[PDB]
Amino acid sequence: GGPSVFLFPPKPKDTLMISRTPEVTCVVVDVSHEDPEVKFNWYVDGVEVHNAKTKPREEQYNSTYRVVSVLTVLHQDWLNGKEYKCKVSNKALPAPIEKTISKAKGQPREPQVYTLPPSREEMTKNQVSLTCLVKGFYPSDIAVEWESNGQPENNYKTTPPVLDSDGSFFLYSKLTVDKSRWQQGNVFSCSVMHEALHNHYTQKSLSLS
Amino acid sequence: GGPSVFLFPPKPKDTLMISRTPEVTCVVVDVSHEDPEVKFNWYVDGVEVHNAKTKPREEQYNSTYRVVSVLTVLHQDWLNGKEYKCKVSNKALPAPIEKTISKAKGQPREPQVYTLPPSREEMTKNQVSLTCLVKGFYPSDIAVEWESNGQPENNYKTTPPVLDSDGSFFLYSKLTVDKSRWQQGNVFSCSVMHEALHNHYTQKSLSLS
Ligand SMILES: *[C@@H]1O[C@H](CO[C@@H]2O[C@@H](C)[C@@H](O)[C@@H](O)[C@@H]2O)[C@@H](O[C@@H]2O[C@H](CO)[C@@H](O[C@@H]3O[C@H](CO[C@H]4O[C@H](CO)[C@@H](O)[C@H](O)[C@@H]4O[C@@H]4O[C@H](CO)[C@@H](O[C@@H]5O[C@H](CO)[C@H](O)[C@H](O)[C@H]5O)[C@H](O)[C@H]4NC(C)=O)[C@@H](O)[C@H](O[C@H]4O[C@H](CO)[C@@H](O)[C@H](O)[C@@H]4O[C@@H]4O[C@H](CO)[C@@H](O)[C@H](O)[C@H]4NC(C)=O)[C@@H]3O)[C@H](O)[C@H]2NC(C)=O)[C@H](O)[C@H]1NC(C)=O
Ligand SMILES: *[C@@H]1O[C@H](CO[C@@H]2O[C@@H](C)[C@@H](O)[C@@H](O)[C@@H]2O)[C@@H](O[C@@H]2O[C@H](CO)[C@@H](O[C@@H]3O[C@H](CO[C@H]4O[C@H](CO)[C@@H](O)[C@H](O)[C@@H]4O[C@@H]4O[C@H](CO)[C@@H](O)[C@H](O)[C@H]4NC(C)=O)[C@@H](O)[C@H](O[C@H]4O[C@H](CO)[C@@H](O)[C@H](O)[C@@H]4O[C@@H]4O[C@H](CO)[C@@H](O)[C@H](O)[C@H]4NC(C)=O)[C@@H]3O)[C@H](O)[C@H]2NC(C)=O)[C@H](O)[C@H]1NC(C)=O
Repeated sequence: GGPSVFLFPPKPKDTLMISRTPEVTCVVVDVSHEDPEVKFNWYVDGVEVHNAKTKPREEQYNSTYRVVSVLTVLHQDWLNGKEYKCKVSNKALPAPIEKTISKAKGQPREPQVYTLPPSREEMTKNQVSLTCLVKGFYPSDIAVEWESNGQPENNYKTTPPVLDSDGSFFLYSKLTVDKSRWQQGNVFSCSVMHEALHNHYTQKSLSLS
Repeated sequence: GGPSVFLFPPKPKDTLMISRTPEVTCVVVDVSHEDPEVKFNWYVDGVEVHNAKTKPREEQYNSTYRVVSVLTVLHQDWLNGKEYKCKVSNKALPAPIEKTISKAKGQPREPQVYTLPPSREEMTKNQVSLTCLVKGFYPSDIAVEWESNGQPENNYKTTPPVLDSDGSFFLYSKLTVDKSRWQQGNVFSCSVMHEALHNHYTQKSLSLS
């Protein structure tokens, strides 16, 4: 086992907002001292591209090198399902290692977003759970956040996406708030970003009624 | 190179029900045709034990073999946190490989179980989502099922456990039913099995209210 290669996608948010900078990152670890030269070749749908930004090798504490190449992707290319190939050549290798990444193949499907209030039986407790259910989406690349009054609500966790029986995905996000904030009629909102949403955004709010 | 070893815990349900048979599983992959024969030794807190069963092997489509030992464990041994060690010996591998596993450590904490009805917004669809929020539990080993009129309801998916900010875990389980069944006022219940519950079991009901 000479070097190993890991190829990382853009963050889901980066491909959905034109203001952001989506990237694919090709990382090569366990490059030896005896064969330290690394060459990257990058292909987009199998055609070679020359605009990647490759950093100089960095020696790790375990006396091997780590080398990183970063390819900027166009938002619409990623969303049109183009395939990104990183080919890594090194003299310790019997053959160059190739890795490919893309958005998961399939027709995109819009997330249905539903907000659910706390159970009345949780209403004895000091802190209470506000739920956002996001279902029927494809592919599973998605981002979820909570706000109240224009401001990020930081006490939330989101489940990974889960493959549903019809082939789409779902998840839940849980915001935890002090009981009293919920009593006071505060409006909380769950926001979702996904390629199949109009403007890649929807928001759903939830309040005591 | 040679074979490599992966050691797997019992299913949560199996350890919590005395009628069930919990098993620790030692899976050996990359076993070649040229070097075929694998030995297993098994240990429970260092004391060698002798109850253990090798499965008939599988030929993988990469032309390597997949060999499996299965050790039956006592429910209370697993729950009291005893260590299970799998020592794999293959004389075309530099030395014997040992792997060890046990229950996650720390004070078990009781799950809080809340059922949530479908969103008002969801009530215009043909199928609706019944939600069971299970939070505050430790360790993350748990089982969740659904029933109606003492009969299993099978069209559900449960998220993996998620680490909450207090070091406990939560998850959600989603049952999908025909809106018809829901509107007619059928009772549905979410069953939860976890070591910290009395009798390792609780159920919460959900009907049109
Ligand atoms: C020598 O040391 C080096 C360096 O390590 C460092 O130094 C040593 C001495 C120690 O101090 C050590 O602690 C230090 O870290 C060792 O190098 C490591 O080698 C291992 C393998 O041996 C690598 O393991 C893989 O890791 C992947 C995840 O890596 C990320 O997350 C970890 C922590 O969780 C980080 O440490 C990494 O840096 C990676 O972090 C990610 O980096 C991306 C690129 O920068 C980020 O994306 C970019 O981020 C920016 C902003 O941040 C933008 O957003 C960009 O647009 C964006 O692209 C990303 O944000 C960041 N994430 C996080 C969370 O930080 C694992 O994915 C991978 O698992 C796969 O492979 C396994 C087999 O190898 C397999 O078992 C797994 O199942 C998994 O398989 C994949 O599964 C999916 C399906 O689910 C499939 O899609 C894939 O096909 C499939 N892949 C397969 C089959 O290959 C590995 O575990 C490790 O990353 C690496 N470290 C570093 C730092 O590079 C080296 O091992 C040592 N050597 C020896 C001999 O000791
Ligand atoms: C030749 O073929 C075989 C088999 O081929 C495979 O299957 C067939 C049918 C085809 O579809 C193929 O396309 C497919 O490739 C290959 O053998 C595979 O080899 C890899 C390693 O190279 C193994 O990966 C490990 O997997 C375990 C988890 O595996 C479970 O889940 C899999 C589904 O995701 C499932 O396939 C497995 O069978 C297994 O399933 C469980 O099995 C038990 C008993 O049957 C059962 O009770 C469970 O219910 C069941 N569970 C589920 C969910 O299904 C994974 O844990 C390993 O990850 C660790 O190690 C990695 C390094 O390899 C590392 O990157 C990870 O981070 C992780 O590391 C650990 O992390 C923990 C926790 O964080 C930490 O404490 C530790 O420090 C750390 N430990 C270590 C040791 O590092 C790992 O990924 C495959 O299981 C295996 N496939 C099968 C079917 O057995 C073989 O590679 C091929 N060979 C060649 C040369 O090509």
